[PDB]
Amino acid sequence: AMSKLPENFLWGGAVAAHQLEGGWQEGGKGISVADVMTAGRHGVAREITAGVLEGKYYPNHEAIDFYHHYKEDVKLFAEMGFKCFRTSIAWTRIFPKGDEAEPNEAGLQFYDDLFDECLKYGIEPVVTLSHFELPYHLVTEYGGFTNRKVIDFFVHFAEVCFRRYKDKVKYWMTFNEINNQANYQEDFAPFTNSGIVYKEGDDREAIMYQAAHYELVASARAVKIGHAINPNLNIGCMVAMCPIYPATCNPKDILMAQKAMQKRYYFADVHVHGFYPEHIFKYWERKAIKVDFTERDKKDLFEGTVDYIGFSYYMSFVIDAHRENNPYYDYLETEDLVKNPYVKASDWDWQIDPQGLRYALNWFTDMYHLPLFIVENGFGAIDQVEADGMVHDDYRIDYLGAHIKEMIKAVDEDGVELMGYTPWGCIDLVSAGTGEMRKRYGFIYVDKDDEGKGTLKRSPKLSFNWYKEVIASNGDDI
Repeated sequence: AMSKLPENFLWGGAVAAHQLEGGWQEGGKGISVADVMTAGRHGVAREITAGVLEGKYYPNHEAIDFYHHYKEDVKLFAEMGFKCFRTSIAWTRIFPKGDEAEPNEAGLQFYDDLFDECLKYGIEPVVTLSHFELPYHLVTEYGGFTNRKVIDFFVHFAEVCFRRYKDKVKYWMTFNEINNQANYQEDFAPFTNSGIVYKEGDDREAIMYQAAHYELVASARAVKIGHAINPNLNIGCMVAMCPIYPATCNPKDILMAQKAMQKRYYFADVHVHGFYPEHIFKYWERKAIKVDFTERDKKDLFEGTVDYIGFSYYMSFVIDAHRENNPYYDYLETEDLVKNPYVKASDWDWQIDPQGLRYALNWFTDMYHLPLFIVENGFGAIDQVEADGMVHDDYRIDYLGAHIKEMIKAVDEDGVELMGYTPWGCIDLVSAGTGEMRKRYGFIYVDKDDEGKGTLKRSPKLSFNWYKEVIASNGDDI
């Protein structure tokens, strides 16, 4: 009487350092890109300031103070019975500026301490190396990942981590949601993925492709050094998977969707196959995009392919061919997408499409034939604390449950290889897109609001014991 998922299935929860740690200057930690992004809300972008200003509010400076409370928080993960815990190693804790010859021992010791605590409860760390938090010094001094020299800085950082934690961390990924910057029309993705600050007159698209290239090379180099240090390390990529559906069976919509997925997911082709799709090269030729791309990069990419594909899944998109003056079927994430009339959406307009997770699992499997890891899934919503002192987040339970059902079908009916599942923001943390506390994801409520007020007390939500039971039954009872 076995369950539909494997016994060793990696149930857990996922966060990122800059979103929860706080202690932004503790232990000599340097200023990161997250440290110069002000709070926003749905409809208003976060302000990216030229540094830490006096009149501005930076929610990531303090976040939820996990840096100090992690022992208590990890205890809560263990109560739910996490098999793993996904977080990032704050680049700026190890290399405050990014270009130092030696790593920061206080920073390395903190993660030794964090990882040890997880392992005390049998929780396997899962580590993302870059998660929207590169050293701001790299942005100002080198222009972020628009500079080839930054590749080496990243690989040095990676090597240091691989060496330090080679016997503590089994599962690694290189660049969080590396493909977000396919949307180069807005400032968020290029800043957070790549430390790109645009000036007037910039060819935003060309710059993005150059930075993406350097990151793909850096990823490949990091895969090679990690495996050289310990061949048993599982090192994956991380892509934001938003399936793009054609609006209708009009052949033009069909081609738009195919070409859009090509543009949004070519990163995965490079991570997995070790070379660029020819359609990318043709596109660059057409747009007169020039990329510094050497024979050595070519070799590195081919030799540094990943062991597995980590991905986030929250929603699906729809595209059509309505946009005029688009004879080459270019993809603009901010203009070509339309709403799906067959689904509901969150209060932040994120479409709710659990079945799309099954499509995504199959798409990755059919294209790449690698094991997969759902390393983010979540429902960001306003929570209210009931009279009983608990959030009765049945809406969050319903969302997660619906996706778990589909992922189990993908394993059980479709045969996809799925390593595990870590819901995003398992403890309430500072949101990425908007920098909000009110957009809550957690099984654990944290008392901190968007004016920075609150005790920071942790309290289990209704979803807390729900998920505990999910894990205990290995998904048999949802």
